[PDB]
Amino acid sequence: EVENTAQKFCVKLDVAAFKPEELKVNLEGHVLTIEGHHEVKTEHGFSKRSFTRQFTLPKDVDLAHIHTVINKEGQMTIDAPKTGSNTTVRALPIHTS
Amino acid sequence: EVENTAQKFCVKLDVAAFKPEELKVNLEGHVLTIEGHHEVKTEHGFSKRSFTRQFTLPKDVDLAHIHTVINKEGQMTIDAPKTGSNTTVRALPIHTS
Amino acid sequence: EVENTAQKFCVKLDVAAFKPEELKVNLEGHVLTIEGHHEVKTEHGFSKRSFTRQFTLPKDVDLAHIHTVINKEGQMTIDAPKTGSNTTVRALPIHTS
Amino acid sequence: FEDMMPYWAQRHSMLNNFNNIVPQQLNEVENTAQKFCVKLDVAAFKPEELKVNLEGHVLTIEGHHEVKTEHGFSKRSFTRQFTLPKDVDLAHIHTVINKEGQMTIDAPKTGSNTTVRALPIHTSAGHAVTQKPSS
Amino acid sequence: FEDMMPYWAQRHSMLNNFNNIVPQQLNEVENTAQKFCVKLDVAAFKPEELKVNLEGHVLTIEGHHEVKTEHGFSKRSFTRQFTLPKDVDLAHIHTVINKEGQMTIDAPKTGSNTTVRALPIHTSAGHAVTQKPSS
Amino acid sequence: EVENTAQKFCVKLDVAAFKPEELKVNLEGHVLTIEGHHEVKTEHGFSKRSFTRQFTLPKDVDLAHIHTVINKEGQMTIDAPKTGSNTTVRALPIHTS
Amino acid sequence: FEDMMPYWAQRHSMLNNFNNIVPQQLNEVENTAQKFCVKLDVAAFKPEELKVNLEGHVLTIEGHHEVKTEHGFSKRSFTRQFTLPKDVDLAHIHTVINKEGQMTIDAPKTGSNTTVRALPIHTSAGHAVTQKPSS
Amino acid sequence: FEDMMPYWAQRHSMLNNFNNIVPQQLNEVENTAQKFCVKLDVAAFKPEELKVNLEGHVLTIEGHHEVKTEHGFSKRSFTRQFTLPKDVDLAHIHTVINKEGQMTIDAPKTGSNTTVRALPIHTSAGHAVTQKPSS
Amino acid sequence: EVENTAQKFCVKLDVAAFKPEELKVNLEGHVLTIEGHHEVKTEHGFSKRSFTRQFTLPKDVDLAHIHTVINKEGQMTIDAPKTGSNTTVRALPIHTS
Amino acid sequence: FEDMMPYWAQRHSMLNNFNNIVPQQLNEVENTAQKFCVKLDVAAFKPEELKVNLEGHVLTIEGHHEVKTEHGFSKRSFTRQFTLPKDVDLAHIHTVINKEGQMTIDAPKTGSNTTVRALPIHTSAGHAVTQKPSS
Amino acid sequence: FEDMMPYWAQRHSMLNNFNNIVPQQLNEVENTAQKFCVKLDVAAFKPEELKVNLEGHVLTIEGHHEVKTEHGFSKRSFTRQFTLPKDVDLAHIHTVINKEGQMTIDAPKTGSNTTVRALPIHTSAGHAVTQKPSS
Amino acid sequence: EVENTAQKFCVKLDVAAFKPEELKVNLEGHVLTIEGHHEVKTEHGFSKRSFTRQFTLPKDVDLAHIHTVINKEGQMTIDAPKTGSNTTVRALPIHTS
Amino acid sequence: EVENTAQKFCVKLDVAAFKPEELKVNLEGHVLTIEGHHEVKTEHGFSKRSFTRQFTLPKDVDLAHIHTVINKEGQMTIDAPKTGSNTTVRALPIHTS
Amino acid sequence: EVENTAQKFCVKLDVAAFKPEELKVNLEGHVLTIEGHHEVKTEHGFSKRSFTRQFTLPKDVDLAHIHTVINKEGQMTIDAPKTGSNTTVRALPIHTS
Amino acid sequence: FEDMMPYWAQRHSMLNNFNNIVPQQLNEVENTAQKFCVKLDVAAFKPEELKVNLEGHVLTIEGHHEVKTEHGFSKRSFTRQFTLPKDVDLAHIHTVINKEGQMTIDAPKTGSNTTVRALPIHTSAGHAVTQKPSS
Amino acid sequence: FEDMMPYWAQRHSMLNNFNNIVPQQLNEVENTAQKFCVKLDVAAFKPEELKVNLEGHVLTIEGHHEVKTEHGFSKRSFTRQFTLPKDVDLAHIHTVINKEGQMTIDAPKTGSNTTVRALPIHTSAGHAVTQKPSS
Amino acid sequence: EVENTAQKFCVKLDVAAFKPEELKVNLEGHVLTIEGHHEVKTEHGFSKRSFTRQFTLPKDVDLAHIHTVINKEGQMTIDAPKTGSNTTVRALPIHTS
Repeated sequence: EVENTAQKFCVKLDVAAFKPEELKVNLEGHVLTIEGHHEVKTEHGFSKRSFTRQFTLPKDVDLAHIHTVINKEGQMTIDAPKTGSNTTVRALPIHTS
Repeated sequence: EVENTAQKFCVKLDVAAFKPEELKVNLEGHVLTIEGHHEVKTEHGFSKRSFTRQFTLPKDVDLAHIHTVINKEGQMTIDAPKTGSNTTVRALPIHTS
Repeated sequence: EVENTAQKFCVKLDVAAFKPEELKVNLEGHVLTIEGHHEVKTEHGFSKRSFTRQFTLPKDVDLAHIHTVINKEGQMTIDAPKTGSNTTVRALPIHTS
Repeated sequence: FEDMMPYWAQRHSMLNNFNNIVPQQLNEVENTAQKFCVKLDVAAFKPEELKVNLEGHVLTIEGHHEVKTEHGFSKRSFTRQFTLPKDVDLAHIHTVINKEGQMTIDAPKTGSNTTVRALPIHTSAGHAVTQKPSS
Repeated sequence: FEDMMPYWAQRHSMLNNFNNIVPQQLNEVENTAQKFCVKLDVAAFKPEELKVNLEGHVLTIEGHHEVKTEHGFSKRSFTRQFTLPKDVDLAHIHTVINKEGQMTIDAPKTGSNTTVRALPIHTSAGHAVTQKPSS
Repeated sequence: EVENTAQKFCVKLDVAAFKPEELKVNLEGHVLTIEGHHEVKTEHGFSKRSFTRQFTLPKDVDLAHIHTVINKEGQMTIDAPKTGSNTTVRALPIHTS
Repeated sequence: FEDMMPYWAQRHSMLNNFNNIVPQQLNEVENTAQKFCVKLDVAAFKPEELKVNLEGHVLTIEGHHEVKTEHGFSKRSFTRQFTLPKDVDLAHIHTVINKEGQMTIDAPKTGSNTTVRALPIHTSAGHAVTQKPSS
Repeated sequence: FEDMMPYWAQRHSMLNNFNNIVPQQLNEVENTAQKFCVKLDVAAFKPEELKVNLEGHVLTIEGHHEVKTEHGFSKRSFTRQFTLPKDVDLAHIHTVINKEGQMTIDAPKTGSNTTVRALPIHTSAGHAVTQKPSS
Repeated sequence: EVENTAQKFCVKLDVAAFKPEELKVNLEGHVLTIEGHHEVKTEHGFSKRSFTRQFTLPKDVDLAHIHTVINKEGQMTIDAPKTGSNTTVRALPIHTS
Repeated sequence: FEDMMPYWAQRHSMLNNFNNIVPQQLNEVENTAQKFCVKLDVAAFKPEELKVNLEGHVLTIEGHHEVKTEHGFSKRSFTRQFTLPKDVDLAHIHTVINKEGQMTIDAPKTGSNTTVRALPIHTSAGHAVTQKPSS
Repeated sequence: FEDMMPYWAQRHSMLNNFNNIVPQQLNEVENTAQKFCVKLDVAAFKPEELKVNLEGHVLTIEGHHEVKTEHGFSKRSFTRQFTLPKDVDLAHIHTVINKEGQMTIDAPKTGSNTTVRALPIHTSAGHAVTQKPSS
Repeated sequence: EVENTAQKFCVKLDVAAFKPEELKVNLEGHVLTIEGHHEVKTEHGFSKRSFTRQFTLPKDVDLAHIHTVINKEGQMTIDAPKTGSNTTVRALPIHTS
Repeated sequence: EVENTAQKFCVKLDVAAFKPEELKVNLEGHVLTIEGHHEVKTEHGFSKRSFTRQFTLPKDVDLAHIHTVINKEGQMTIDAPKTGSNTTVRALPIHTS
Repeated sequence: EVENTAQKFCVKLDVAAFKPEELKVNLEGHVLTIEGHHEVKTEHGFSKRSFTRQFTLPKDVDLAHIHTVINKEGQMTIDAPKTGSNTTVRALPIHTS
Repeated sequence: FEDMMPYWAQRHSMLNNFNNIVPQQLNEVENTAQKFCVKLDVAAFKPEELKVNLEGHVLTIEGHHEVKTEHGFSKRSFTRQFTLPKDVDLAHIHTVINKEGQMTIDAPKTGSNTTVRALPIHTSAGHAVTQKPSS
Repeated sequence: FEDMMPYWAQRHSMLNNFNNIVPQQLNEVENTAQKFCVKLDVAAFKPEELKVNLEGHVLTIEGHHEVKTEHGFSKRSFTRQFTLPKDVDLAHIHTVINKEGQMTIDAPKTGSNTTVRALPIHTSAGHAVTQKPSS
Repeated sequence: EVENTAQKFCVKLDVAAFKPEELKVNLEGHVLTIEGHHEVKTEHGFSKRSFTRQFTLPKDVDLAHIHTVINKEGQMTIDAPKTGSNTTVRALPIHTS
């Protein structure tokens, strides 16, 4: 499950278990790869954690404008608007009687 | 369920529980978002209420002409005519024998 | 059920219960609205009657030529010929042997 | 006997006809020394669509109905009101709709009293079970 | 969630048990300045089986139930009565049974009045349609 | 549900809600009837409770030997052995190796 | 009786209506010498969607709900909080939701104590089996 | 993997075997400075059949089971009791039964406190919904 | 499951968890009842164990000859030969060519 | 609404009850300057079972009903008669049975005349088609 | 015998034929000292489509029929009228349509009187049940 | 529906509308007939009421012992015990612990 | 049923019951209407007969060339050739061996 | 359809159209035959009516006791009690409280 | 309309009733200057069961019917005869039975002649096809 | 024997063949002292399609047949006429069509008379039932 | 059934019963009509024979080239080649080894 509106392409993954500098995000044309590697010595030995998440973004997506952001909560979100639509927030004024 | 005639695009939501200045209406291209937030201290603590309503208006709709109006009854209605049709009220004269 | 021939668009509603000056007919593009309101004081209080009839005329109909007529019997009929056909009554002569 | 159906079944015929709204009836209000009758022809309305209220001696009957045609609609409303006389016993007022679809609001005057009220037991939202008379 | 059934469904278990008859409840009668509540556990009875009556200020709750076993039967009855205080508004008395099967007779005192009565519209014998509250 | 072994006929009913002296047990041939009546004045009026339980005992049952007993717990149990079998408790001695 | 369904069944009607969020209720908080009641109308929420927490004497009720329409959504949230009085026995606090969808948090004061706690036995994640009362 | 069934499924085998009653276990009671654990093998009992109670510091575990054979039956019971130390926080006591059928009553001592209680929301009679932990 | 041959009626129950003197075996005509009760004080309180096993022996069984025996292994076995057959062990001599 | 059936459907209940025979009714005969009403409760009889006759000014209502039980039967009869006043217009007399099963014989006096008679068109034996009123 | 159908069944054949409208018949009006007969061939009309009225001594027979073809229609009407002689007993006038579809309005003169009227019992709108003759 | 136990044959009919002296009960072997006739002059003429109820009692019933009784409530009940069973009411004494 | 060949559009109705001068034939574009009205005083009052037959001719039909003819037999026939085909009768000569 | 209770055998036929002296009833063992013949000269000739009704009475019926009676209404009824049951009318006395 | 069946369908009811044999009818023989009508009610007989013969001026109508009950039968017969007047045209005599089951023998007198005879074409044994009138 | 069908079954073969119209037959008219026979081969026509008429001594046989092919039709007609001699008894003339499809009009001369006429009983429009001869 | 090859349109009808000069063949565009009328006085009166055969030839057929020929055998055949194909008989020479 990924956010694939006609407007934009958004992907939310939790990566809280991994530290920001341990993560790698790569792009090979329309192929998005998110990798993670952990390595801490335990009391009696060591512990390792690894993951690789891969997405194939549709041809509609404008690849030049990709932003990858990890918030305070630890979760990483990747968003990229499709070619054609203008990513502009517009507040509508509220009128009464 | 939303009013989606070839003539116009109309949406009626009840927001009577929320005060007008607490509501926020935003537009991000063809994406319409209506948010609400309440926050009143109870006798023994506090009470919160929240909602987020999102619509995706079809490409037929003319986005420049969007009006958001909350009446005396408390219900908010959002209407926007589609590109092509002229929003004009025309009273027809009634003839007898 | 409405008369929708390729020739014309006709609508017959009975409105005998309502007086002619109490009725309102409006046009908003291809949307036809017929409203009625009655208000007479009864012996012990008052009586009210209300109705709203709405039609969506197809794009074939020529909106400039709409006629609304209430006859002696009390029934209202709304007719409008479609764009393309000539509304002309033509009596054909009857020949014998 | 094919036409064994609810009284409002034939209201789909009347999409364009607007005389079906509660018409004035023969002897609508009957005011005797015994009771205070109000008879209305609500045959165009489901019981679910009607509202009967009592604010003091003011009795209000209300009704609303909406149909959807292919591309349009057909709305129908009414609001009948009656101010009941001071001598009417407000406690024993009783509304009924027979299978023909004629509403009749029966409220007896203070003198001729039944003494007992058959209290309707409300079940779920908008539903109640009344005592059925037995021989 | 399998047990989405009427509250009286499990009364077939109780053929021999006779404690299911309306037991005395915690805070059965609640008498405030606002209202006069009566709460009963009628969970052993169908709403169709109960009778609620009001003769003056005397309120009576009645109930009867009969089952048929192979060769015998199991009858169960009750008759609860309450004399309502003079300050209670007899007109606005209102009985309800929730989905748990707890009857609650609510009758507000004369002071704190709602002013309007939602009159139940009686349909067929022993049935009525009430106004459902809307937002 | 009643205990109907070839050995005996037993019936257990809870009557804890009723006091012992309020209960009546009658026999009319093979027909057993258990009645109960309660009558206590409430604070605001009175409360009544009533029940009638009827059983039809099969022809196997020896009607002369019927015992009705209500224990400390409040539950009443009616037992009657069938004609043919001897109601005798016999403890079997336990042997080891 | 067709409407024998969960209380949240009719929440699909309310996609646009936002009054269904727990409204303020008549006699919401009941503070007697016996207990400390809190009654809320959570009828717009599945029990699975609600959270009830207790940090010291601070009691928090929380709820979240998301629907998906064809191309949009409809989110609804609340966060009710109550600070319980010092004399309330925190151990015996007990939350219930009846079939109508009314949550009621019952916590008795230290004096009037039941002495025994019916400990809920947790089965699988987010499920528990409680002792059902028997006669 | 065929044997994906409840832990009590194989109790029909044990009609004649009466060792299945909660046996004494390895390290049954674990009393650390952190918590007070009690672990029992209740694998012969449905969660519906067990009762866990707390009267003061006295904790009682109870269980009952009845089967019907063609012409006879097979009853099985137990009553385990534990008096919890004074330093145990009675409020946070928490009972669980894993899919193997091992009950474990966890009650932490006053010092090491979690501060928040995840209050179980009781739904219908004998059922409750707990907060499921999320990452 | 019980051993019900035309020859005899045998029942094997494990009672190893219970001590021999704690068990009770009773006979009420054709009804066999086996009860057990344990009661030992734990370190922190007490532990109880209880069971009741009931059998209905068919009318073929000769009730006078019932033997209840608990072996070294702890399991109790109840056997009783039916009326008609002689419970006699007879060793058959083995002949060769 | 399950009980959408003919009024005589529940007469199978009354095999032993013999009060269902047309009882005397409240305001049975109504004699105004306008009309001469006769109202009877024929709910125990099919319309096919009733006979209405007029010999001069003498009006006779008759009814007969037979059921077959396993080995016996249950007969029920009545014969009501009314002599109409001289001033009643015998031509316009009109009998109806509503869906509740209440017969009402309406015959207006000579003065207040409708002038037109809606003649019933007889189809097959014992059947006729009347003019249905239209708006 | 395949053609066991209503008399109007074959009217679908006659979309273009317009002689089927009640034609003048052999001995249409029969005026004897006994009765006053009127016989019409209404075979092109359902009984539901016909109207028979009586205003004083003026008798009117009316009929209307509409069919829908693919894109057009076929309307058919008539209006027959007869002024009955002064000596005809207006009370006993009786209209029938046999299975062939021939209407016959029978009204006997004052002298030769039957004395009793078999009053048609009206059931639902536009339906009535008449007394069937028995031997 | 009639009460047809192996013990007795009972029939309850409501006859409250009829006065006791207006009713007739006849027996023709195993055939029971209950007739009723009312005849009161109305204000404008007269009113009549009639009924005939017939039962066929099974051969088990002892016809000599038939009793017909109309109570205060107006309802008539006909009971007759079958040949074989003794119609004797026997109160069972209630014992406690 | 109407004669609708690619060649022509023909309609035969019997109108023998009506006199020629009583009939009216009208054309409103592609809509053909045939009306009839009779009115003769009977011996005892009067008799009326009425009919209205309506056809919608397809767009292929050439409306300028419509002929309505009532023969000696009384039946009226309306024919009109479609635009494209030449309405010409051509006798073919018959040759032998 | 004939009345065939275990008590009696009854047959009701309408013979009102025939005069009593024109009818013939015969018995040939268990076979019952009812014949009728009418013969009256009409104004222009004559009219005849004939019927023959035959019944086969079961072997239970006591043939010696057969009675054929035609009442004032014209209908003939044939009744005969079966061998075993006593045809005796017995009025039961009605008791009150 | 359920009773769309042959006129003789209900003769199975009349096994014991013997009035159904052609009864004398109102105006049975009609002797005008135009024709000589004979009308009979043969509703108890199939057309296949009737015989109509003409020996000189002597006209004979005959009929026979046999049913089989379980162990018995029910025979029914008639023999009606009429001597036609000398002035009746014997060639044009014509017998018909309408759907009600009323036979009518129509034979016009010599003066008023139709001139043409519609000769019935005999098909198979006991069957013929007549000219159906057309407009 | 597969060809057990009506004689006109094979007329669909003859769409283009027009010799099937009643051909002149061997000994078509047979005029003896006994009778006056006319034999025709009408095998191309259903009995329903033929007409036999008699105007005085002039006998006319007529026939018409229409088929519809995909886009065309095939009409076929005939009109045979015979003037019967003065000595032929016009009353006893009798037309038959055997299963081969050969019509034969038999009319005996005045001398050799049968004396009795078996009158055909007309049932429904265009149908009649004749007396079948029996041994 | 008619011969409708892509090559030609042929129709064979037997008309042997009719004489050649009695037949009429007409063409109204693509509609072919073949009529026949016979009229000979019989010995006792007269005999008539009539037929009308109608065909609708497809638009492929070349109407200018229609030939109607009645042979010695009496049968009439109508043939007309379609527009496009050349009606030419061509004998192919036969070669051997």
